[PDB]
Amino acid sequence: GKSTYKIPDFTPYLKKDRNTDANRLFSYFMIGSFGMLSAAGAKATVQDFLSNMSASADVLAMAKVEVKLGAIPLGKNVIIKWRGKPIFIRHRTSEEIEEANEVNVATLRDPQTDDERVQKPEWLVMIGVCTHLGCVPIGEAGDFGGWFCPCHGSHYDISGRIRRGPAPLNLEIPEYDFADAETLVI
Amino acid sequence: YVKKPSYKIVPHFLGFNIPTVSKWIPIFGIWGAAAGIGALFLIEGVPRTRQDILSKIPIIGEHWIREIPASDNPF
Amino acid sequence: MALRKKNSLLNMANSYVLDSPQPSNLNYFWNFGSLLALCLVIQLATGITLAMHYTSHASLAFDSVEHIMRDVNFGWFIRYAHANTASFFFICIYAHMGRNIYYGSYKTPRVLPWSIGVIIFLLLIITAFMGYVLVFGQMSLWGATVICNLVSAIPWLGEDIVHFLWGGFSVGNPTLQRFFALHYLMPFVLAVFALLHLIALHTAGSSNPLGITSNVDKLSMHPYYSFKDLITVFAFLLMFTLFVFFSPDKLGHPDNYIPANPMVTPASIVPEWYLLPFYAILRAIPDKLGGVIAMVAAILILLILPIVDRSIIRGNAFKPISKLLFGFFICNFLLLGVLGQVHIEPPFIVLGQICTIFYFSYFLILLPMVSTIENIFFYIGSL
Amino acid sequence: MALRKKNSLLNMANSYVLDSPQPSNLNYFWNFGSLLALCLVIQLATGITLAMHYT
Amino acid sequence: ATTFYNVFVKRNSAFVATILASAFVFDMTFETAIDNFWDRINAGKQWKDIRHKY
Amino acid sequence: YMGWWGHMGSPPQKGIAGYTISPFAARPFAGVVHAAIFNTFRRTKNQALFVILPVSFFYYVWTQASEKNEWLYTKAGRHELAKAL
Amino acid sequence: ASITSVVKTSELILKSPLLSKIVVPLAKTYVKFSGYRQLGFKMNDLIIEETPNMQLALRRLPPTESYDRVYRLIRATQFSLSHKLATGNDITKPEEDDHYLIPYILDVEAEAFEKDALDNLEVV
Amino acid sequence: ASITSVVKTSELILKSPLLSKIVVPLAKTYVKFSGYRQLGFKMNDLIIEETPNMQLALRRLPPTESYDRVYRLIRATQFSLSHKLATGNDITKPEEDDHYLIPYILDVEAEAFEKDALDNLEVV
Ligand code: HEM
Ligand code: HEM
Ligand code: HEM
Ligand SMILES: CCCCCC[C@H]1C(=O)O[C@H](C)[C@H](NC(=O)c2cccc(NC=O)c2O)C(=O)O[C@@H](C)[C@@H]1OC(=O)CC(C)C
Ligand SMILES: CCCCCC[C@H]1C(=O)O[C@H](C)[C@H](NC(=O)c2cccc(NC=O)c2O)C(=O)O[C@@H](C)[C@@H]1OC(=O)CC(C)C
Ligand SMILES: CCCCCCCCCCCCO[C@@H]1O[C@H](CO)[C@@H](O[C@H]2O[C@H](CO)[C@@H](O)[C@H](O)[C@H]2O)[C@H](O)[C@H]1O
Ligand SMILES: CCCCCCCCCCCCO[C@@H]1O[C@H](CO)[C@@H](O[C@H]2O[C@H](CO)[C@@H](O)[C@H](O)[C@H]2O)[C@H](O)[C@H]1O
Ligand SMILES: O=C1C(O)=C([C@H]2CC[C@@H](c3ccc(Cl)cc3)CC2)C(=O)c2ccccc21
Ligand code: FES
Repeated sequence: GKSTYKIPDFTPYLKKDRNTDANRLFSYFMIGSFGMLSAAGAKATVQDFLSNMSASADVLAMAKVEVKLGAIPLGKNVIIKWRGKPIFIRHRTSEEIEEANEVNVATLRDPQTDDERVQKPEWLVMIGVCTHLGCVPIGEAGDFGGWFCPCHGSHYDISGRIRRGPAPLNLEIPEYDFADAETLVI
Repeated sequence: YVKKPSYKIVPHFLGFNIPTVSKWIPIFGIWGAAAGIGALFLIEGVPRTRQDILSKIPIIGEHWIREIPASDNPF
Repeated sequence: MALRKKNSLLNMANSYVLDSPQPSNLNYFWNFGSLLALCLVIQLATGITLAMHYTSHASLAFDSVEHIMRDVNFGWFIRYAHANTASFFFICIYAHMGRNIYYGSYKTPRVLPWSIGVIIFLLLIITAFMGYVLVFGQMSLWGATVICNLVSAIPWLGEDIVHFLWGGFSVGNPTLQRFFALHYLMPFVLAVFALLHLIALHTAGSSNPLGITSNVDKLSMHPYYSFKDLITVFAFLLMFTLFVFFSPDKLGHPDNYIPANPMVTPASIVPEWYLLPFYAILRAIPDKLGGVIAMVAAILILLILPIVDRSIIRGNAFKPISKLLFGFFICNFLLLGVLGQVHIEPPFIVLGQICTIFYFSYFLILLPMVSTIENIFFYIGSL
Repeated sequence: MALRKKNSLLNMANSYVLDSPQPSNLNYFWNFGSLLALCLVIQLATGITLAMHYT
Repeated sequence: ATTFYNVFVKRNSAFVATILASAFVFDMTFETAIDNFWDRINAGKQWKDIRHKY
Repeated sequence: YMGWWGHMGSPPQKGIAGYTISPFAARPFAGVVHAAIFNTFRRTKNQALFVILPVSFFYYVWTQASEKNEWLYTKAGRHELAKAL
Repeated sequence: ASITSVVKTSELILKSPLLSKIVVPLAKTYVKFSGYRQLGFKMNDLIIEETPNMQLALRRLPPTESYDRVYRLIRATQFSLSHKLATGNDITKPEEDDHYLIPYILDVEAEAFEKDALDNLEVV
Repeated sequence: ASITSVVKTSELILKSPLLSKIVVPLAKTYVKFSGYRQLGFKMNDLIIEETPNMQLALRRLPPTESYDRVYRLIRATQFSLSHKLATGNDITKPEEDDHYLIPYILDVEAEAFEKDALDNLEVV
């Protein structure tokens, strides 16, 4: 009404324990719970929502591609589509296999011998996508006369091992089985 | 009698000095934990994160070892 | 008080395009900013128009672009205008960044518009690329593969991110439809950032070719620079017309008129003329992660010019040694461009590496050293 | 002077979402403006996402 | 109680770390708890409940 | 750092009288012939070395590299190419 | 970089007989080719001024020197936009290229760097 | 609409015996139900002030009246946000609901309307 030093009555609102740590802590428990549910909610929202961009159910459909081998002459490479990625199938000659078995495994970005790669020396089966950034190497070209990725100039071997250029790994080998000796499934 | 005040200038850079920064080292630690916890929490859904990180944790790790029975899996 | 000043909305326009006080001596290299604005407007107009005719589905995308060329009235114009302006956008943006580097526009107090600009430059690259992919010709599909595999460089999570960005195991329909969505979106984000870097610049005002303060002598943006910017608008449209109407395919790769075949990549892989410098950088480095880092770093390293230029003087008008260094840097960036489109063969492999080292050594070594020495030469030389 | 006031970009954000002086007695009907902003953000997020899938 | 405030709440770094770690725990336990609850209220209805016949 | 009309932030100016004439009163192309020839020659001459030096050097470098590359993929360049790979 | 840095380094060079013998002629040629004198500038007119420190130094200039600086910048801006060079009396002669500003900025920066140093003092 | 309009029209009504007999009682109940007095406002506190004319009128208020107006608006804003009504002495009693502002705005507008009229005078 008049004196400004008589603070208005605040007793209906004032907490007696206002200066305790228990008092602050309770309010922060509320703010923290709200932060915790916001964080759980955010994570759930972002996770579920962004998953729309992951491969849809219709895309996730597996191939099991079967290919003949009678067709394929010596000294040739085929390209079989499998899961949209190309599969290089080369019918390697005896002297090609020999050439592959030569390179000391020691000096190979990705050290592997042909024996590890093929399950049958006459059937180099690889996922024909370059391990650098993902082009498909042009076969028979190169400098190690296997495959050469034209995109950034990485050279693969007759084992499809990387020899020169940015590609870090050797051309991946799919899971393939010879059901017959004349047909493989991938 | 004292002829001159006795002091050195501590090395400093962009107005940070080692005394001050050393007091904040713990706090970066906690914020790094918060970033670690938070980042790992964000990618908990990523299958690789379960496979390689979360399923390896003792006791708790079994939360992330779930196999869909092959009877109910079209893929 | 004038309505243009009174009314809050008009006052914002006024402050940008009419009363904006500009230095009185900006030369023609200050015109790229408005050309980039014009490119951005052309791209939005032609782009939204192509979006009315283009089908994002991979089974139809390439054919919808042929339908645009062949059946839509003036479709040829709209398509070539969109494609060619994307090239002009990059000429203008390299010109604009060139201007900024030469005249020290990146120095205080303009580090913020510069740094926002570096992000606009990255967004333009991603926009233009995402737009390249929508044709779904041979180069389009392969470009998609490579850009979406740059995240494979990122260890562990990398491979999974790649699959997530493709929405598949390979670039296919899913990828093309999400590139369409984002290519439509990215330009509006880019226009926001373009606006923001102007708002950041509005605190300091434009730099000028002398690098001195212009606070002593300002000119209203209109009529002086409005009419000055028309000269380049018409000069730009003359060059635009020569490409769009007379040689619409000069700046294009033939291979993009082959529909995407995921089984072959063309033996002659050469990206857009404007990505060539960074592509040569990527080829130079023989490591996966290395190559990617270097290529991104070639853009991000522009962010450090504010630090590594130690000059007490803004820009190169008055620095003979810096101008020579800048000349060699620019020519090296053009050499990288050239090496981006030769075959990956001797001797250009080693040459590309030397040019890559020179590119980075400009920011890390030469600019800091030359700028230090010229400071001293100004002081000693004028005593 | 506070960064939020000094820096031109932050200062525009500041003027809208932080220091913006509002009347002290706005009731719940003043909340629709921000809900419309939230709807607009949801629509952009879900919309751009549907555009990634829609033909 | 002061101690609990001092450890987990006083430093914002610590408080945010605590909130995110709590969100982690909540997220994992809530998922599991609702899964079990959802299976109990829809018992015998869901594929997992009739799957055993096949 | 820059203000606006009225408070642009110029250090105080005194003693500069500026004079100009109306655009309608001036010939916009007065002395255009002189400028186009003599002034542009002056400005070009003064900047010539800053363009010529890097262009000529990188054109030389490109020329040498492109000539070597061409030569390596001839019959004569067989041996030098075999060493390079 | 700070003007202090530039000035101290220049003084190191001018001290060393060998260094000065090879650097002073280089720097004089550099300045001739720089060609700022052909727009009637003094070297110091070209120092970046959009900085707290420099704004403070420029406020410390005597009114005379300050007015003349404004004039030289206006005049140079006019030469620049006309694509002309100074002629006659407008060209800065080597004897007129005085470091009018260097003393002021060195004082400003001396204090600023002392302030930074003393903000980091440790009682022993 | 202008306050002048409202005031002149009100005076036409109060003049006419019939009109006042039927309108004054209506207007008094309208004001009771309006309920601005329950937030401690005088009628005049509710007049829109974001116009040139009203700003001028408010600047013309005597300091006392002006300070009291600020207080009533602050207090009413506080009632509003608390969703409480005035009680006791805060409720505006009919005798306190004085048109403190009407004389000032009528003078402002009188001049503004004379100005408009005289801007359109024709020498005969
Ligand atoms: C969409 C692309 C862009 C547009 C439309 C744009 C537009 C403009 C405009 C209109 C100006 C003011 C006038 C001018 O100086 O030309 C300007 C200035 C500037 N821009 Fe850009 N810009 C763009 C991209 C960039 C990029 C990529 C950078 C930096 C990497 C950049 C950095 C700057 C800087 C530093 C300035 C201040 C330069 C100065 O006036 O001294 N801009 N821009
Ligand atoms: C910076 C703005 C833009 C740039 C740099 C840009 C760049 C490009 C490029 C390089 C292409 C490849 C063109 C070709 O070779 O055919 C393209 C295609 C396309 N752009 Fe854009 N674009 C931009 C803005 C937009 C916008 C706003 C839209 C709105 C949808 C759009 C829609 C399209 C469409 C539909 C295509 C594919 C049809 C075609 O190839 O012509 N673009 N864009
Ligand atoms: C104000 C913002 C928006 C409003 C009010 C709005 C409204 C709607 C509505 C009513 C539909 C019909 C939905 C249905 O019944 O299925 C729809 C569909 C669609 N909207 Fe939006 N939308 C908005 C923003 C956007 C934006 C930014 C995009 C970006 C592309 C977008 C993309 C779509 C797409 C692709 C569809 C068709 C797919 C569908 O029906 O779900 N929308 N929108
Ligand atoms: C209509 C009001 C909306 C405000 C934004 C619109 C545009 C705007 O501000 O235009 C101005 C004309 C501006 N030029 C300059 O600053 C300028 C300054 C100095 C010298 C010259 N030239 C020299 O000889 C200039 O050209 C310009 O071209 O910048 C665009 C990019 C702006 O677009 C945006 O940021 C929004 C979006 C369209 C990118
Ligand atoms: C981030 C920098 C850009 C600035 C714009 C961002 C948004 C912005 O200004 O936020 C504010 C929070 C604003 N609300 C208010 O003014 C506000 C004022 C009084 C009371 C309440 N509520 C009462 O209880 C309010 O909520 C709001 O919701 O407006 C959005 C629409 C704005 O977005 C845009 O316009 C851009 C686009 C997303 C629509
Ligand atoms: C910056 C943010 C960090 C990156 C964000 C990560 C985006 C993608 C991460 C996870 C998305 C896919 O990850 C996957 O998410 C879906 C939900 O969406 C979960 O799926 C689980 O919950 C959903 C409902 O919630 C059920 O339909 C499903 O049967 C069940 O397995 C998977 O258990 C998880 O492995
Ligand atoms: C979501 C995309 C939107 C991006 C645009 C981002 C910002 C949103 C609006 C900015 C455009 C107008 O914002 C502009 O900023 C200035 C300076 O802060 C504001 O100015 C406001 O705050 C300043 C200081 O805080 C006061 O002196 C002034 O009285 C007040 O009007 C104005 O509101 C407006 O003229
Ligand atoms: O191998 C490549 C390749 O490397 C790029 C490159 C070059 C520019 C790169 C880039 C430059 C700068 C930034 Cl900030 C980001 C990416 C993007 C990838 C392509 O655009 C390309 C297009 C078509 C087929 C193959 C390719
Ligand atoms: S893409 Fe295979 S070499 Fe880089």
